[PDB]
Amino acid sequence: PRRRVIGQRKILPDPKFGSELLAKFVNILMVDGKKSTAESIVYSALETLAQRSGKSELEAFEVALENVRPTVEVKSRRVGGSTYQVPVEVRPVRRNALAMRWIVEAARKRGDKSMALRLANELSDAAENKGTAVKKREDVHRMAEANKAFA
Amino acid sequence: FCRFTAEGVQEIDYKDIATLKNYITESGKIVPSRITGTRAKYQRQLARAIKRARYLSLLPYTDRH
Amino acid sequence: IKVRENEPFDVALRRFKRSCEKAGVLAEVRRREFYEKPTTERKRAKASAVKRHAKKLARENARRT
Amino acid sequence: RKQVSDGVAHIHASFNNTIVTITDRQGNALGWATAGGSGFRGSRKSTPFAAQVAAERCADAVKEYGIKNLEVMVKGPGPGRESTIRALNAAGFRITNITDVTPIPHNGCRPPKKRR
RNA sequence: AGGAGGUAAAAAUGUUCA
RNA sequence: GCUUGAGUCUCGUAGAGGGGGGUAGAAUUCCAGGUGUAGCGGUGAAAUGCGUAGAGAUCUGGAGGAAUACCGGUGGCGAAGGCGGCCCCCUGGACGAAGACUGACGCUCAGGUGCGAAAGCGUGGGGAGCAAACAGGAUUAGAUACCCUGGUAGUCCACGCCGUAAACGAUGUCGACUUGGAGGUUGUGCCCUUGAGGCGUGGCUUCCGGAGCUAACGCGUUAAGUCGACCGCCUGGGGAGUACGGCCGCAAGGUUAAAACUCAAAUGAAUUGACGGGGGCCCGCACAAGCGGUGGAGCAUGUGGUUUAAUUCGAUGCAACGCG
Repeated sequence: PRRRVIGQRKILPDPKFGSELLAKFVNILMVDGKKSTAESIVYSALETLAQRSGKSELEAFEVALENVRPTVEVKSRRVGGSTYQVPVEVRPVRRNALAMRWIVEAARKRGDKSMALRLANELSDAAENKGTAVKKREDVHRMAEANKAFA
Repeated sequence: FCRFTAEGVQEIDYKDIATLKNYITESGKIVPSRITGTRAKYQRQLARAIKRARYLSLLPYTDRH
Repeated sequence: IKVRENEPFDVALRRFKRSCEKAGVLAEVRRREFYEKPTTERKRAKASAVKRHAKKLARENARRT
Repeated sequence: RKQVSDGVAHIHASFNNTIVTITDRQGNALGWATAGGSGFRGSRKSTPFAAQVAAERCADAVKEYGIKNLEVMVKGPGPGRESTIRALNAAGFRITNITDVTPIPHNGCRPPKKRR
């Protein structure tokens, strides 16, 4: 806001293992306040990812997260004249947060059967970083590096 | 802050490039009186001399030859 | 005008540029002839300058800082 | 080819562009690069970052001449002027001396009145 | 404390009277 | 007749004061040649334009015209307009110094004469840059404007004309007197130059302010203060600084200068608000960052419109429209 610089809230970790990164991922997925369904979805998408990768459950997630994790984004900070696009670095707490949202919205696309299966398909396709979710990352970089004349 | 011939009466000479170079910057530009603390009267005599010395090429019109 | 330093510089440090001309007069003959406006901005220049020093010798109100 | 050793970089940094030209000591041009040649059209043309890539694209394209060390004589105000000499030094060239040759007249001609 | 470089393309009109 | 009015002589001082003739460097454009290569230029963006016939950039040389960076400063000089690179020649005025000299020759001044920015005009030159007009490209609802690319007169020189400007400290000229402070600038006297000086005595000038004055703002020893001398000018707004006539002008016009008619106001300064595509600071789901929706469908429901014998009446920017 204008003057309010109050701190954030502390979220609880997922009820399978201590990993608040995954718990945050559940909430981004959750709609209409249905968290019970949300965690059931990501857990099923976790084993289906682990069996389709041969890795562990949590480590198969980061190797699909830092592939869709951006480092620079576009902010519209004007100079007084035209409000031109300006590339700015991203804070770490927003880094993975922006990444998790992208893979979720990609799951809303590419309708296979169920989104539990679908996001598992996107997390697997993010492993070889050649999906539509990772596509969002490069295009953000495509307008960043191609317009990194402002600093 | 510093003075000149106002107390030690004498005249400025266009030939004396020893002291004339002390009143201009190395880039061939005359320094204002607000910095050298020169009396307004002598600054005029100074400037006339600098311009005469430049004509006789004893001083640079500009350092970029 | 010609900064060198010769051997241990590794950087620009061309302070003379911000200290001589290279911006003031170049961005002055950039456009606008005026022929007369210099005079009004001549008088306004020190009109602001003399009123700043008048209150510099009159800032002793209290202000409680 | 002819293999020259020493040269001088001419940097014409004006308000819209920053055309960089590397010549030899006698004045004969060897290679050049501009901000508007490496893409960067429009508002991004008059930018110090564009001057960076202008220096980089001029850093090469003169490889066949193999210039060891060179001088820099910048000209004009421009948004670059000091960011372009940085990319030219960090490129791998030895900068001996930097000079400023901005052409200021002694009230020669009547400049424009434009821009209202 | 002392001086400079940089900061807005386009937006017309409003019945008379109280 | 006398001297404090005014003027003259002797010696110096500072100065873009004025006229004429030469001269210098930076820079812009252009011309020729070498190197070299896809852009250059421009703008908020873009296009016209320039460029592969090889531009721009860069280097050397040459040809021109205009203006004189830094010095340069609410500094200086001039009646005002106005005037600045440097040099020489012709020449005006102001100011100080210690004396002599003339002896009211002084002040103002209708008519009259002269000078009088810029633009404009006539004759002959010159023409780089800039630039009315004009052209094209854009912007835009339109854009014969603002912006961009070009560009003629003009801007510059000699000789004549015009005689007007917010020709403005908006303040007529001359003289006298009336508390101070802080600076600049230009002479001079005295004391120890005993060290970047100190105290006086004049010219000019900037800013701040007391008495007083003023409608107020403000002016304030260069007065809009206190008086005297002379001249010009005003008499509500509009009509109108126009018409008619005269004088002047090559012309554009200038100058002198009404009336009818029409309004009951026009106007000045200052005050409180509101307002500004003014400034500064601050706040709110105002924006931003996100989440979920409306507007598309069906339908419940309210309103308008139309129909109807009647579709009771009211609410109808935000702040009416599942409201009474």
